[PDB]
Amino acid sequence: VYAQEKQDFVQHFSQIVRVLTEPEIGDAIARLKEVLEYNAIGGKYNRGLTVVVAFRELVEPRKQDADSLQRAWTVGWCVELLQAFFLVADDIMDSSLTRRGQICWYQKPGVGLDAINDANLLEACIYRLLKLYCREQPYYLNLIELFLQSSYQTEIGQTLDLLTAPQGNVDLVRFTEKRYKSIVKYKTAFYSFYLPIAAAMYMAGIDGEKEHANAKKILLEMGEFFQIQDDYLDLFGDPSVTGKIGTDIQDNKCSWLVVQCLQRATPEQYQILKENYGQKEAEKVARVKALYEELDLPAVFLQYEEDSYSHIMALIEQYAAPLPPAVFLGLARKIYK
Amino acid sequence: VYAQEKQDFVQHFSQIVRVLTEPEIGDAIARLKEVLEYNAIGGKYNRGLTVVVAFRELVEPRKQDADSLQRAWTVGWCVELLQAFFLVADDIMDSSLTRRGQICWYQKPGVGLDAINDANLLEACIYRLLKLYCREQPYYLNLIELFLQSSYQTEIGQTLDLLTAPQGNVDLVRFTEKRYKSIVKYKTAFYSFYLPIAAAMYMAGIDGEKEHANAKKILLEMGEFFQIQDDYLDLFGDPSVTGKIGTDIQDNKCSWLVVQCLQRATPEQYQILKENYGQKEAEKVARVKALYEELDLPAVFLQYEEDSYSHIMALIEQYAAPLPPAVFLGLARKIYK
Ligand SMILES: O=P(O)(O)C(F)(Cc1cnc2ccccn12)P(=O)(O)O
Ligand SMILES: O=P(O)(O)C(F)(Cc1cnc2ccccn12)P(=O)(O)O
Ligand SMILES: [Mg+2]
Ligand SMILES: [Mg+2]
Ligand SMILES: [Mg+2]
Ligand SMILES: [Mg+2]
Ligand SMILES: [Mg+2]
Ligand SMILES: [Mg+2]
Repeated sequence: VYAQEKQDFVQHFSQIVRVLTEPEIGDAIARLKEVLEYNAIGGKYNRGLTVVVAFRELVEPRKQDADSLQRAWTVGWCVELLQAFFLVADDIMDSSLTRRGQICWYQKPGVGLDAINDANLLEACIYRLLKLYCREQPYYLNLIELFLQSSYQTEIGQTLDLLTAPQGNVDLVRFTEKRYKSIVKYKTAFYSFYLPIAAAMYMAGIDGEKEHANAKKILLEMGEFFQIQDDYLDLFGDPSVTGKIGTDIQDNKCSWLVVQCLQRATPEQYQILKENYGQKEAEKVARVKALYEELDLPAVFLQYEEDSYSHIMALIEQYAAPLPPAVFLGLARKIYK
Repeated sequence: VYAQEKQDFVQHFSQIVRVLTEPEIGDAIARLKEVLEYNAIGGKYNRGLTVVVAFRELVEPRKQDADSLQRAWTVGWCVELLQAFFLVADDIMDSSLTRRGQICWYQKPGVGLDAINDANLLEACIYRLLKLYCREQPYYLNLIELFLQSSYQTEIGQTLDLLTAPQGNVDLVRFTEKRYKSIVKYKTAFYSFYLPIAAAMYMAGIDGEKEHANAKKILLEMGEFFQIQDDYLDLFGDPSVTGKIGTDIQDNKCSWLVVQCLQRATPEQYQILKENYGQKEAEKVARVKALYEELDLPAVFLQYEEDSYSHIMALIEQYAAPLPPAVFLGLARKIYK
């Protein structure tokens, strides 16, 4: 329901940094603090908040002691660190300029490609926090394996993203709905909303294969919507709101936009896209955006967001039980705002 | 004792690739195969072999069935994948040219910074293999935590390496034996020879804190020698033998060589080093190498290798028991060849 819930979560960031950043390695620990502060804050915090809210909804308060509550927000901060690790690396590989309303970490003079190792440290912080706070719990190994498998799935999706988007090479024939759906399932659906709810389910003692699979049915589809919205906003969103500049056209990406464009384009329009996509020149990028506008892709996206919301609601009705519907409804509220 | 042991280990690489590389993600799995083939072979295989040899030495043959033996070489291949993950990233961050007798993976036209994700996939492969082959064993969680902690320690050391070696900035005052020893302990000693023997000890059921600490006393010192030898060879080794071109001078690194140089340099020689270190120009690099030769650093290294070997032998006498000395002696043989 709340942004009070969100402020409560964000208030724990200082404690997470503190415990991660306690003589010889001192200079390295300070750099770690600097990487956490720059890269783990400044977004919307929904993924990590979801662990806290879901956990509360799945466990009776007569079991939610101070230590249990702390484990929940710590694991929520683990999901945030996973996102941070991945975005630092992604921004390098995507040649991005800005993120979360500031220059990308690797663009800072003085950082550069050393951000590669800085990302690897954020990943390590997840397993440090799990050891510090969850090691005696019955779900500990489940949580470790969930984070590891989520990361491997995300990495497979990144591979697909990058292979389908070669620099210097036309790849329009590969830009199909079928390829699109596989890319986004792996690169986004597992780690965005499946991961945090699955984590909360484990923490609540819900470890059954069937209940995880039913939750997955809902949550992967939510994640696939989230990536389509991300692709729309790359070009049509306001960077003062999104906090980042889009690069998909210049990067030759298999975006939902280019897929939808190809589905509707005349042969003449196909040649316009072929001659202008996947190139650094601003005039060429502008020609693609004009094509997308001519083809009313912003309206196609509006219709898709309506159709998607209805579908996800129907999946909640099919697959939520025996979990409280509100577990999924509050996520849907935030995602489809 | 053997290179027959080594050939037996290397023969299992095809099986490791096969099991990692079994429809939608097909193109990504093929890229994975390509990354494994290019980056996980072509070195000396001592780290991974060590798991196999140590395991054999610590477990009675009446317990070494076909499945036990397979787990051992699989975990040895995990140590090799850890090395591969780290070297792919290191070569980017160090601006390296060649590795293992070929162009660095990220230097390949067509690869570039996409190697960032390729490295992250090699890391993931370690935990995939652990799950596939060790998940029902009593040491499984121990092995997972050992690989995770080793990786975090290595990453802290990489941080220190990179902070002490800023581009464009003189950092001679920081190049002290005390800083040197901290850098190499973290960036190399944990993951090179501690990790494989600790893994074999866990697999053998040797999980005691004291026995691990005693093994660590020997193995971290072996690793610190190995890094000093690596630093010597960066400049004095034959790339036809080492399989890589050195970059430490141009990269402004806190190498053992520059540390030893600073200890012996006159004020005049300090200014020569200050004016020439940490810069891309070949003529400047040549001036540093001439200084090191004038100061007889190759002889200082020869004397150090003798002194170090004797010290490591004395630590074997102090700390090996109750493990067979041969566990450490065979490592020392290979390292100090
Ligand atoms: O627009 P962003 O945030 O850069 C993006 F959504 C970031 C992103 C989505 N899924 C992943 C997975 C790993 C790393 C970054 N990811 P992308 O458009 O690059 O695909
Ligand atoms: O000479 P190499 O192999 O590049 C080196 F030994 C590689 C290396 C040693 N320790 C690590 C740890 C992580 C990654 C690479 N490592 P470096 O001289 O860069 O320090
Ligand atoms: Mg991106
Ligand atoms: Mg991307
Ligand atoms: Mg995007
Ligand atoms: Mg290097
Ligand atoms: Mg290095
Ligand atoms: Mg070196």
